[PDB]
Amino acid sequence: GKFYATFLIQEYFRKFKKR
Amino acid sequence: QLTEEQIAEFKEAFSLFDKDGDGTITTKELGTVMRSLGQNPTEAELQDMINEVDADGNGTIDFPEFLTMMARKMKDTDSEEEIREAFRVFDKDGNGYISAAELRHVMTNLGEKLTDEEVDEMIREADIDGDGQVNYEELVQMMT
Ligand SMILES: [Ca+2]
Ligand SMILES: [Ca+2]
Ligand SMILES: [Ca+2]
Ligand SMILES: [Ca+2]
Repeated sequence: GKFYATFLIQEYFRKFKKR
Repeated sequence: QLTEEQIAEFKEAFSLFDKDGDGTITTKELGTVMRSLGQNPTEAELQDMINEVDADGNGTIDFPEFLTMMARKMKDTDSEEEIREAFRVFDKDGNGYISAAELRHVMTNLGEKLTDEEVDEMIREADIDGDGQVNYEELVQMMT
């Protein structure tokens, strides 16, 4: 649903910030 | 099963929806955030989104209910169906591409504090074919 997609997007931003 | 970091990342998602920071997600708050994410759900579509997760029935989602649904969806939803749903949030005009402008809107919407340059860098890293934008397959390769 829409709740888990939102987690996935915040993780994508997280993973990038570590680089 | 669930580290403290995974729990705090699930809280980061919960907090985006609970804009007043009172431990509860109401329809009004679910409606507001869904509209900022491009979507525009029905008034019925908002009360049964709230409903499918509100397990004790007080008409509202607390973090234990939220954490219970996220742990189940993480175990149930397939890795490919996962990203398809996220892609559709990014691809706000449904043309099959995520442009830098579309990614920028989600970044600002989710309270991220990135530079216009950094968003461009994000697109650069997933762009495999060099057209300056991100298609579905490019998104899955970065997200996994
Ligand atoms: Ca609230
Ligand atoms: Ca509740
Ligand atoms: Ca698009
Ligand atoms: Ca591309």
